[PDB]
Amino acid sequence: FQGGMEFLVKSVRPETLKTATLVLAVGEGRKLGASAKAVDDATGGAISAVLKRGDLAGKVGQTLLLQSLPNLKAERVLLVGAGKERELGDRQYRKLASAVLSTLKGLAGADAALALGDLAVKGRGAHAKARLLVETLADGLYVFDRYKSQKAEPLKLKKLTLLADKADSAAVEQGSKEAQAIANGMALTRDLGNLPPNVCHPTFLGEQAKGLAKEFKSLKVEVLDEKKLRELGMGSFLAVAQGSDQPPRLIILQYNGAKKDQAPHVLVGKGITFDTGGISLKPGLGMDEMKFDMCGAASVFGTFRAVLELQLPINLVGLLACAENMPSGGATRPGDIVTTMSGQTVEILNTDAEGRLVLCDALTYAERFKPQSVIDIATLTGACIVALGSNTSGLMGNNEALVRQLLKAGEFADDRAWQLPLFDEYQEQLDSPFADIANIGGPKAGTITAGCFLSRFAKKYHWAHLDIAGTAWISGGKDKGATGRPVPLLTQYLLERAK
Amino acid sequence: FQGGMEFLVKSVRPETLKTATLVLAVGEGRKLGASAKAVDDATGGAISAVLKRGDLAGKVGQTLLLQSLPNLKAERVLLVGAGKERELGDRQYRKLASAVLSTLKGLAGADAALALGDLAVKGRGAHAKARLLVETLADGLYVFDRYKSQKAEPLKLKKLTLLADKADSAAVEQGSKEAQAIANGMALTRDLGNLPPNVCHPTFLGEQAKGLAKEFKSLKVEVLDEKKLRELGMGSFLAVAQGSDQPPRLIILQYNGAKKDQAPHVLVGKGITFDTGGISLKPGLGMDEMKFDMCGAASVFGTFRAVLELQLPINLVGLLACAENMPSGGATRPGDIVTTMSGQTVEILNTDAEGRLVLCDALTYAERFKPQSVIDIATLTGACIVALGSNTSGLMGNNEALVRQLLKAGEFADDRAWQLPLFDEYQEQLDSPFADIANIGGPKAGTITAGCFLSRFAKKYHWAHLDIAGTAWISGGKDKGATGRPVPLLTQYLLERAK
Amino acid sequence: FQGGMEFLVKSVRPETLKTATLVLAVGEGRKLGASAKAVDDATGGAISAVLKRGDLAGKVGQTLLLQSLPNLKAERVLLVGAGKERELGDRQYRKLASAVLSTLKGLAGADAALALGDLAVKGRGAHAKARLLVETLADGLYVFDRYKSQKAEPLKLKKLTLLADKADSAAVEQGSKEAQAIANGMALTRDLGNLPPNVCHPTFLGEQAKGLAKEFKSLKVEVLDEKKLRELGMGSFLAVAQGSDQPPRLIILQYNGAKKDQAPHVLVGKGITFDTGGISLKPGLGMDEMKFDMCGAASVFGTFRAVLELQLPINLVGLLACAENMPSGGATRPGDIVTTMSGQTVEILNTDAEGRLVLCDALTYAERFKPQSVIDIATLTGACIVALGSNTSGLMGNNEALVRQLLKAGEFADDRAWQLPLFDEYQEQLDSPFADIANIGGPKAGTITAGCFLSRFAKKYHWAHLDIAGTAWISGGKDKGATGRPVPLLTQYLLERAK
Ligand SMILES: CC(C)C[C@H](NC(=O)[C@@H](O)[C@H](N)Cc1ccccc1)C(=O)O
Ligand SMILES: CC(C)C[C@H](NC(=O)[C@@H](O)[C@H](N)Cc1ccccc1)C(=O)O
Ligand SMILES: CC(C)C[C@H](NC(=O)[C@@H](O)[C@H](N)Cc1ccccc1)C(=O)O
Ligand SMILES: [Mn+2]
Ligand SMILES: [Mn+2]
Ligand SMILES: [Mn+2]
Ligand SMILES: [Mn+2]
Ligand SMILES: [Mn+2]
Ligand SMILES: [Mn+2]
Repeated sequence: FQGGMEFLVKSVRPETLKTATLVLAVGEGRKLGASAKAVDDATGGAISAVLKRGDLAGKVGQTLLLQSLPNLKAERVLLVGAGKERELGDRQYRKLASAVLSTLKGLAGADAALALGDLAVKGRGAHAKARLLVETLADGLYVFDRYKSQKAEPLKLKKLTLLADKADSAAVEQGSKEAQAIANGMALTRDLGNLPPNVCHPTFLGEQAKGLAKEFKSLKVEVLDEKKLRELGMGSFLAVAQGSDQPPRLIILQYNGAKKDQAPHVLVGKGITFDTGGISLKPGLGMDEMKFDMCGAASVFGTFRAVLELQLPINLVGLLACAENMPSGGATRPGDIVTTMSGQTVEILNTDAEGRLVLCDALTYAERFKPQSVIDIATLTGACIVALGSNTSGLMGNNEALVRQLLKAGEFADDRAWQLPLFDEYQEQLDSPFADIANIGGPKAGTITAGCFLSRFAKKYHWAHLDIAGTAWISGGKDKGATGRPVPLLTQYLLERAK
Repeated sequence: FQGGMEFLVKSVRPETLKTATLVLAVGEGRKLGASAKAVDDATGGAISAVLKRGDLAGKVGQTLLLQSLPNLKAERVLLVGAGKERELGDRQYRKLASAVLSTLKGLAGADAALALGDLAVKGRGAHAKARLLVETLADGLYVFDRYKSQKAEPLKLKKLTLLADKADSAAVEQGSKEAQAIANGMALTRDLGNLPPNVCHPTFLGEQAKGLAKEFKSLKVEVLDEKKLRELGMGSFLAVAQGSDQPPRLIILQYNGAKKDQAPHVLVGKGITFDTGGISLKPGLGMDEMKFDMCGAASVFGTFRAVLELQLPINLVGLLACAENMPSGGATRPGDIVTTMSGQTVEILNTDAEGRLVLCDALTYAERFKPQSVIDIATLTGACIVALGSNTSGLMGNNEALVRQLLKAGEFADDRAWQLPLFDEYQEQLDSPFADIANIGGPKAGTITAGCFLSRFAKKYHWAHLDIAGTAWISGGKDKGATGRPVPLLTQYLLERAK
Repeated sequence: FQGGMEFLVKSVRPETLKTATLVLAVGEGRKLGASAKAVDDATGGAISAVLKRGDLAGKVGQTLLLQSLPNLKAERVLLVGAGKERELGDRQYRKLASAVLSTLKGLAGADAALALGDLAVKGRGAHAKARLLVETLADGLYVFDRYKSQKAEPLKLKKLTLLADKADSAAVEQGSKEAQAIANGMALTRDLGNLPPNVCHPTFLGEQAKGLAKEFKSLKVEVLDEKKLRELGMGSFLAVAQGSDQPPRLIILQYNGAKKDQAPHVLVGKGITFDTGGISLKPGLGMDEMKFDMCGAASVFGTFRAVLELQLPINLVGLLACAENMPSGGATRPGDIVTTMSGQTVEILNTDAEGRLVLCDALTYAERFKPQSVIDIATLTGACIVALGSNTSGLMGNNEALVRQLLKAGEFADDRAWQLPLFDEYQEQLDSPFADIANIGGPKAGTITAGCFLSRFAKKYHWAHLDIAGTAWISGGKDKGATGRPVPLLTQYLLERAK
């Protein structure tokens, strides 16, 4: 998705700014903040006169669109309700921004100017509000129509101006710049997740990574095929892949924005391009949504895309463990025992617990980078949706400082996670009479035991695990599709590590 | 269960103490701590001579039983392995204690003396180790054989002596005293949970509370019947009860150990004496375990029993909301709408979400006590077992300080909980087109939305919610039955509030 | 729901009419019909000037709201898109009307004037368009908030004026009058369906019928209790009811608008106020929607309400067979054999096929009225949703002319049905080795065999059967609730019979 929206920050007077649409906030009770009052005064009270008619109650997201008003250079004035509180929460601020965007998308105006600086958002200053506002606007422009014969009508809206006080403009510009890069990374993530699995297979993802290296000269890419995986001894990764006609790929992304002495941060992504379950076959209902089972790997693409645009001074490694999980006459069977890269043997009791089998070999591979943090991202357990639903990612890890850094990043990004414990008592659920580890722990604590399985391959470094099974996509309705989460959390984490 | 084990703390020399069995720890490699070395020296090296034969590797919990040794007044010497580490974890310490207890139960000795003061446990001093050791021993003596025609053979073991240094003896005695009271409360809790539902119905629990008031003059009890519930307007509590022939009971326990000016702590317990699911009937498999669905209420009994024995200087209120959930020609139907005590209307979409319907009316009732904390305890969601398994209780609440106090208490007691978030975004899952609240939130985030439902009745005070669906009992095997959790967490919380 | 919207038909010029909001249609390409052109000319081209800006593409249902325009007496002008075709279909016309209504509901205007006479709708003249438009508007005003503590904000909109040419005004007024009565009947139907089953039980429906007789002196009501049903020998009706604490009711409505020599039309409605399935218990998931299992009976209420308002010259009888289907220690069992009123014995193989057991006794009862048509209406089979979905009712009968009359009525009302065959070959699926009829026919042709069962009680008159299991309510989402169908079909059928 080409994006291309221009976001500008300006400190000019709203009431003399030439624009197709000037956007103003209105509180409940027809109450007017400083910017809206100044525009109203410029029109001679035309805005307060309309509001007195009572059509706009001022609840968050309600709108009233006015045409040409006296003495303004704005062709239209859009009023958006901001509720009755002095301070909006994050959800309300996003809802207001989305309501503005939805109106602007349907207009023929080529630009709009947002005079929303008077809004207050709990716990967020100028930079933090700009981060949320611009990310919501930019990501709200995302369109996936690759396989529609009838394409979307192109938007007339090509430019958005954020009006800010001179004292705040530098922070608003910084927030906008960071949010745009995050949303650009989100768009790549969403594209890859949304692509169907007959197109987006492991080989395709390897070519996508080579494409990203053509676009960004600071990125180096290596794509390893099944011969190299066998050379490296990644027996559990290969066990997942062997049932499919599609070969697996381990994609290595490397970006060196800091000095050679700075240890890298490693992102490990689950790239299961389609998960049938294998011989442990899934039910048919909703199985199409397993095209999103590579969204962990896609979020590594997207985080790299944001970091490469921002040119952050950090050293970053991405490992995308990509395979397709299929039934066949040569597929892995329940009860197979394999030897992982690490040398630990694994009894594969259920071939639908396959993401942890490609991830564990990638976690062993990650040791060579002498990393200062390793984060894996995976659409890993249905149990995580039972535990935390569709709006909060599960988070687990072996280092409290890293876990806290990721939680803090998710809070700032409003792309939240929540820690679940890896108490040693859970580990015995993975005991196998036949191997070093079983790949399932039974019906109890499923998100945790999956994290426990992964932890056995991450003991040599500081590691965390994001289970995005609930947050990586929307299952149904008009908005079915990949979300791009957790690119905002991950990019925020890296922004903080880059300071 | 009458208990009756005598726990004594003494500071005498182990090698001259008259006892049926002297218990000593042995490390891996036949290594001997200070107490064991002193006993060995007293026997002229008889213990190190035996250990040299190699039968006891010294792994945690392994045992070797010796008879009469030279120059000792101990009739027997029990060696128990303590592993290879300088410091045991909590799990290892419990395992060692249980191994000792299992051996002693099978001997004809009338007492045993534990010379285990040399063991180190990570993060635990004398008092904290005594708390864990004595609770494990005392609770390990629990027996439920009420309906067995062949009763357990009575134990010969009637006395346990803990040997401690003079400088540690006061802390060991304090820990022992507190642990015994906790285990006594646990025994009452376990008895009530284990009793079958044709015996332990709401009326029976009301009589149990009157029995507890006869035993403890500091306790006052009121038992409210269905006429009083209707007078109070508890429409959702009554909706759960109406399908059953057994009438409901709201049991009120009050203990005033502090001055009248000290606001009380309120414990609210789910007392569903059997949960068939109602019209939303449960499957038959394992449904017998729903006799444990009153374990939340039973843990309020048990916590009171511990507090009453210890005479803690706190003001404590217990509210046990007791009903039986049955199908019948007059039972509540899916789609019924009722008015709670609070005035909020609830659409009962699923009659198997019944615990929250008796709890919410009890939470409204709790307002009259002007409490400084309100904790409800409930075997509330199967989703909590998916999220946190059988060993960690789910914890939710509306006050961060209270939540942290409960987590800290569970850590100290080794009866741990884990917080799940009540983010406002989850609340919309309870939206009903027909009432103020629906009683279910769907397949996503089931433990959280149950907590969200309860939170709507707890806004007037500091409140937390413990979902013990996984921790309140053991489902199968030789040890099937109620655990008594979370009496240790709750009593520890109150001990800390009483300082 | 009190309704109360005033619908007026006027033939005045739109451009001089005083109104809070004047509504005009705009075609794709900014094309203007006669009324819209006349208003535009009155403003000096202000409307075409705005449209030239391009914000309103003119797709069906899109809107653009203007404030005060030059030389108009309308405070606001609402433009609504009408698409690119010369003629709208029924669905498009409804969508346009709903879009207008949704906008008007959010404005503070006390009235609105619709200048939509220039719209063409395929196959519909002035009267038929008014029927669809006014029914959509009036039914779109329905609100059910009985058990919400926070009530809906009252609408400012209290009056809608339909502008029509003088030559069309009589037909528009007639269509409006009929549509308002249909929507008023729909509102009663929807209220009863939406009421929860602990409130809306058979006794309650009997009192509702007495209430309707207080409002309409032309209506006579008799309510028969279980003693009378037993006297009449309705063994299958009583078999359904016996498991519940709620007694059954047979409600008889009689309206004599024609001469005594005119044979009556009889409407028979399934009034199962809640369907648990009985001993053949339903699964828990979605079972709350069985509060809509009395929507057949509710549609008889609603059709009577429309006929009574219109004072149609017909003789009409309503039979509401009302019971609650519950499990209990006295409930009917699978394998029970009962004797129906007709004397035919029925083997009740499945207690969840209960609607046909109350209907068949009511169909025998209907014989006494010497009817010229008998129509039963029932939320009868899940198979009907498999066959015809949620938008088309299933229709079956023993008389081709009656079936065709009902199909024609559903087409005119845009509340369509579709015939399924009652070929004699299907009848053998109801053979029982033990009784005259089994109450189920197995997994094949479930909607048809239910109709076949009913047909065995309707041989003495011209009879049809509407299976509204899919059309009587909306299952989920924001708009969950009763629809009021098939009141429009039934009232249209009676309007045609009254000519
Ligand atoms: C076999 C089980 C122990 C593990 C299993 N996990 C998987 O199948 C993963 O590979 C799935 N990719 C997890 C998943 C399933 C449905 C929706 C979102 C995410 C699961 O059922 O969660
Ligand atoms: C209907 C659902 C929203 C809620 C439902 N909860 C219940 O049935 C509770 O009343 C049960 N007492 C919860 C439970 C079930 C099995 C094992 C332990 C605990 C559940 O399935 O968890
Ligand atoms: C037992 C079967 C032969 C008949 C059975 N019918 C019923 O249960 C009716 O009483 C139901 N009221 C039919 C129904 C079910 C679900 C949604 C809408 C309507 C059915 O399953 O359709
Ligand atoms: Mn899988
Ligand atoms: Mn998977
Ligand atoms: Mn239940
Ligand atoms: Mn329960
Ligand atoms: Mn049924
Ligand atoms: Mn039914």
